Amino acid sequence: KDAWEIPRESLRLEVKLGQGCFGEVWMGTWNGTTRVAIKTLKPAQVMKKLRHEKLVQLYAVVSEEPIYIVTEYMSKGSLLDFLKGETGKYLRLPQLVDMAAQIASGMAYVERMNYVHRDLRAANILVGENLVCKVADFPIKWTAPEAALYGRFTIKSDVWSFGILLTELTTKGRVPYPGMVNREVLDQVERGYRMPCPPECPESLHDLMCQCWRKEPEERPTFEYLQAFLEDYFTSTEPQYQPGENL
Ligand SMILES: O=S(=O)(Nc1ccccn1)c1ccc(/N=C/c2c(O)[nH]c3ccc4ncsc4c23)cc1
Repeated sequence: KDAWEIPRESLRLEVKLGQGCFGEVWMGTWNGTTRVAIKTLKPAQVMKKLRHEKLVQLYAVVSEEPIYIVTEYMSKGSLLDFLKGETGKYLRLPQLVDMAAQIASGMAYVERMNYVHRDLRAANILVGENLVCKVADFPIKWTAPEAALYGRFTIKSDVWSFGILLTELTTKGRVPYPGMVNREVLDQVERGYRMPCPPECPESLHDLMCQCWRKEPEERPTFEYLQAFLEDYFTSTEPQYQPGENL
């Protein structure tokens, strides 16, 4: 084994927080002092080589079935649930952009570490205290055409999903391509269809999404660009922003 292995006895699963397939997620205490999250799996790790403030941190692992993966605890759960919850209705464009910046900053690290996530979506972003967001869990509606058809997943197919994730943020959690089943989405997107600008969303934020959805993967911006554009959005791109009714 490796230095990531711990004894199961050192773990204390208390509350169940997630009903999942091929597993479940539990909250608990580690070494009696640390609050942790434990993901159990039912009958390799890129999470060991990756470390960043905007990626959910691995703490330890029981590699003997029952398998337990111990990670840092994110107190508000999934970004999708957070957006569709009681507070999401109060999120305005400034908090939504800042959340996008944290995800972009996590993805920039993945990018310069030369890895690919393959399933970037609000469901896989975890929220913590203080609107902290972290990427986790390293689906056609979020997958780039070349990836969903030919299995060509690169950092640039993640950039595509990042754009869809922006539509999730600016709609407060709505599903992409409303009213469309998977087959019509793939058929229309191949013919050049792109989701329009969500209501009350500035055109400059939609312009960024369209950049993420360019057919040519190399023409799509990097996460480093995306991070800087969004961190600086209200000064350099939309200095005259004014809160509207629902954003
Ligand atoms: O309050 S809740 O809304 N629901 C509930 C449900 C039951 C009791 C109380 N509350 C919530 C949901 C998830 C959550 N956190 C989960 C994770 C975490 O803390 N670290 C993780 C690392 C990986 C990972 N992969 C799938 S989940 C997950 C998590 C925290 C609170």
